[PDB]
Amino acid sequence: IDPYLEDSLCHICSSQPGPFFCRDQVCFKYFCRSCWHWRHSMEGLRHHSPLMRNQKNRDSS
Ligand SMILES: [Zn+2]
Ligand SMILES: [Zn+2]
Repeated sequence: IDPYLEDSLCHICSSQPGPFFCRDQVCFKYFCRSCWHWRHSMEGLRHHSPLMRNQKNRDSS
């Protein structure tokens, strides 16, 4: 079954669509700029990189 916005929202702030995701086993959840900085506030996880969830169209006509 496909996911929903009621389960793929931010899991810490639930105030944004969770536009990013963290691939490490200590995050493994969706985040926004706010809750991303809450799981990466310390220097120990600064090696993580956010995955995208949306992109621009290949046309602008
Ligand atoms: Zn992370
Ligand atoms: Zn968030």
